[PDB]
Amino acid sequence: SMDSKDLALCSMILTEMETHEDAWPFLLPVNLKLVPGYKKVIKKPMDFSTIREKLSSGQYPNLETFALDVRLVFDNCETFNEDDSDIGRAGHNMRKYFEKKWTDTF
Amino acid sequence: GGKAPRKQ
Ligand SMILES: [Zn+2]
Ligand SMILES: [Zn+2]
Repeated sequence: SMDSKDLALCSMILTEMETHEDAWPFLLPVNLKLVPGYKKVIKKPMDFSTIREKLSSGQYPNLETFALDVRLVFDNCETFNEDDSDIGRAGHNMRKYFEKKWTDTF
Repeated sequence: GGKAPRKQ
């Protein structure tokens, strides 16, 4: 129940984020089997391809719900990883990019 | 895989 225009703009932000050089940790779900410990720290895993699926299948009724899942990607990364790492910096850079891109779009 | 866990 996002209209055509909102669906379109969220889809563009997701593609822009997918293209960004700091997007590499977030493209696909964390593999719970080879990151033992992940799931005991992280209550709800989330990544961009799951967001894409949920967007394409009508699971986001409005703009806020979509933004909520995007933030959860970067909150998960910050909870799990040291800030002083390539992955930690990647998360902080993508959050900054997203929030600016969100403000400028809406 | 690219991870830098705070714990462990
Ligand atoms: Zn931070
Ligand atoms: Zn630490």
